[PDB]
Amino acid sequence: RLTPLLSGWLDKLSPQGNYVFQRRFVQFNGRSLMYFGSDKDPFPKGVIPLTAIEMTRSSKDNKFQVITGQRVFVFRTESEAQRDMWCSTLQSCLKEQRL
Repeated sequence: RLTPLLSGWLDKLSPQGNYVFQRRFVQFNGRSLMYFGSDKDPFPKGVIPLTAIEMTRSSKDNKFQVITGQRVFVFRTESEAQRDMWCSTLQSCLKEQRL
């Protein structure tokens, strides 16, 4: 039962703002990816359950993409190694779910 904990401030692409990056507090506990407007907020602005994620992949310029059946969620980190850590953690959880 993979239960990592990653949390930190990431930039998240907002399509509702005509595709501009907005600061979010993000947390992945192995069951779901939650993003909050602030780490002080009780409730997240959005939640992606692991069961909804079909793929997570890296992209240019320190981005990773969480891809579901109908949607993509694009996050940007401060460094490449940080992006790798989020992407490979998500990939590992998805590999466990898949197997």
